[PDB]
Amino acid sequence: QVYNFKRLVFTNCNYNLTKLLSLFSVNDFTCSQISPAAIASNCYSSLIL
Amino acid sequence: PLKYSYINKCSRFLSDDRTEVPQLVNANQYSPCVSIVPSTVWEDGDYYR
Amino acid sequence: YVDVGPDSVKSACIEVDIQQTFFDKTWPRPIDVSKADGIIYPQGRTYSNITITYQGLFPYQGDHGDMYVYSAGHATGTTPQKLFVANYSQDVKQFANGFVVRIGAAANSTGTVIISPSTSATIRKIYPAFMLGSSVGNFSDGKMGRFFNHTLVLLPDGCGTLLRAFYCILEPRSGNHCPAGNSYTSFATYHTPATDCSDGNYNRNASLNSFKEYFNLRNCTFMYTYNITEDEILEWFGITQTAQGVHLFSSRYVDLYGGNMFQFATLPVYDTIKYYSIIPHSIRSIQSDRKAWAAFYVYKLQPLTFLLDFSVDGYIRRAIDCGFNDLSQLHCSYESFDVESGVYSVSSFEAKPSGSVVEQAEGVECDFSPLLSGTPPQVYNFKRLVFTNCNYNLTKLLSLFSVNDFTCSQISPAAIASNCYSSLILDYFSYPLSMKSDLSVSSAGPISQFNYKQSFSNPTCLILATVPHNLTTITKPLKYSYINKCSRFLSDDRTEVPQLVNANQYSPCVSIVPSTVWEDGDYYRKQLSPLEGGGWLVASGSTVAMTEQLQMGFGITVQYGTDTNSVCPKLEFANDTKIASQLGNCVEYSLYGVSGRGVFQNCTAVGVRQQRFVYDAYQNLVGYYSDDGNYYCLRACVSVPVSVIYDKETKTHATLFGSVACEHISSTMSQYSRSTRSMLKRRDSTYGPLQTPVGCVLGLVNSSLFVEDCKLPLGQSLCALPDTPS
Repeated sequence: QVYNFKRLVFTNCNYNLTKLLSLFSVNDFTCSQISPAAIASNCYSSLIL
Repeated sequence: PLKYSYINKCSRFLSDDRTEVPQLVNANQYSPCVSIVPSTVWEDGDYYR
Repeated sequence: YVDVGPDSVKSACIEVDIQQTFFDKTWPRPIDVSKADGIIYPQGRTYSNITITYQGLFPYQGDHGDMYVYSAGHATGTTPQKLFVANYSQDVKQFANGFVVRIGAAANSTGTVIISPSTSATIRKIYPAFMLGSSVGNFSDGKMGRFFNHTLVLLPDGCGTLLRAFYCILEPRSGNHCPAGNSYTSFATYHTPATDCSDGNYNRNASLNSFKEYFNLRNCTFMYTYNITEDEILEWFGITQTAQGVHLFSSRYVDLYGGNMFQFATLPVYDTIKYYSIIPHSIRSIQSDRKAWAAFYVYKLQPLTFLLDFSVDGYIRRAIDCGFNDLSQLHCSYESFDVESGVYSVSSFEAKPSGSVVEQAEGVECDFSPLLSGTPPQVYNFKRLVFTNCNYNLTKLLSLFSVNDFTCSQISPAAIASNCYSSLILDYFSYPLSMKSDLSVSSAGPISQFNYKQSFSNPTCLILATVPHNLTTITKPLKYSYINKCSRFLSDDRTEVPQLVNANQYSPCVSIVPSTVWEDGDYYRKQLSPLEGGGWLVASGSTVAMTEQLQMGFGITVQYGTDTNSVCPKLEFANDTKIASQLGNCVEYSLYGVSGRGVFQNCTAVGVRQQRFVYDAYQNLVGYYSDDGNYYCLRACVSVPVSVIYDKETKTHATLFGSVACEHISSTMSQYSRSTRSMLKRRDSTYGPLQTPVGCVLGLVNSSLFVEDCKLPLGQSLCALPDTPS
């Protein structure tokens, strides 16, 4: 529920987010302060979902 | 989910029974009100204290 | 969940006896910021032999910290006994952006056994245990420190060589001296050297097992473990929390000798910590073998800024807490640990606030005087007064009667008097006390049925009271009366329909019934017009004999505004300090919503009279006409300018308070510009302030010497000689 959120902290690991995109139909994609393409290609100290 | 649910209010009554303190959720934090709200809202407009 | 393993079999716990007075020791340990004490090394970057400014969470320089000491429990002869521990279990603290600790500080030295100082045993490093969480409260026995939902356990196991972290839920045990059991005193854990920490097989589960005896794990989410080796050299350890989770810092992993702290580990737990406590622990050693343990310290982190002296090896060796004192501030302003000599400007004293002063219109007064004269109405004929936008004191109003019934619905009777509402409404009528059983919004009686009703859409009240012998303007009905029937006969002259009284309304039958009922059981009828559908109004009533003092009833209802609550119990400083004026200090004020801080004084008037606010050409408020008819005027407030003398060659200093004069100067400051004055006090704790032609100074010494150039001149003929060379 909107007040019960699950969180995943990601460190030390490799990803390919388009694999995840294939799993769902996306009806809204908006990113603030970063292009969506860049956030997919950027490397980080952490990724949080 | 049995129903999708959300909290549409979160505030604390002042001990003097005349005023009330609103509690907007903090960034990256659970609202304090989660401690009383059930895992789903049983009926629309339900409230808890 | 996490495979923590089976819980302890027995429900019983070793009894815990609080011996906290044995732990009373004075041994504060201030942060020597110039030695980088407690300094956490910056994240992801390093530097050469250059120095920089830096902002982050650090311990305050003058913070002497909190001290904790662990000790052996009771044991006698060659066997263990009940536990003797401090009251550490009750020490719940507000978690506040992390903290750091000092451990092994007194290692490689000697002290006392503490629980049995009558030994003077040597002391060694011992590791502390802690508990963190978002909620705390009372145990079933009313004991302090109970945590709820999920908690974080920081527990060393067996020897210091093993550290385990746990995130679980704790379940109270019902055994003897156990959290749920009613013989529970205080939670504690323990270690038994006789079998624990064996040289060829250290008991890796020792601490945890004694832990399990008091709590059962119930659903665990996290568990981590760390490999540690023993070393009596002092170590630093700290904890912080961010949106990425809890972070763990230590000097041990990287900087054994310099003490710089590095992010040793991190936790997936991001649940906000609100409370922090320390877990008590005791050693089950043989009485003759009890070993004293080194004192342990804790320091709280704060969002401060520092100069950092980095070594070419990248280690922080020295640091400057900018806000500690004026000198430190200058160092930060010059980004250097060696500022050139001279006189320098420093921030002024803020002065200080006083009790507030507020003026606003008073006396509006919610009407309530009609109740005190004439004869009150029969309960079906009750009279109503509506009040909005006005000031009241119902508890004063009710002291005019003796109250024999004070009740309400959906509001406590006390709360309705103190609560503000958009409106206040009062109904009043004569009412004998003999009928009091019939007066409730829920009553089965004829009074609720036909005479008076109150809506359940608003809080309501009912009051029965009687008239004092000193309310001679109040008069009484020949008999008390009420309607005990009200119905309309249907036009077919056989069917009949009862008319229960409408909430907050007169019964329809009041139109036929007389202002009082002349006799018990009197009844009346009225033919109804064809527009009414025909039929007959029918009503009847009953009476109660008049009494020596009038007996009365009242109804009260209120409406709470969403934002329209204009009716309030305002009092004109009743039971209050009379804040309306001061002669005066630097009081914060509000004048009909105009606000600021300043000194008011009873000065002379300038016009235009009664326009209240006098202003400057820059629109600064200048003064005020009070509604007590006196002009007062406002100087706002002033600050004390400050500067300091710095003698770099001797590395000493002295100060100047500007033009303030020593009448307003004191050994410590109540205002104040900075958290300390102690650097001045290093020599000036023994001397009074001195006046000069510029103004009052500290530590300047009147030598009355004549010198051509001091290189520190204060202007005028004033001068400031350096202390003579070594």
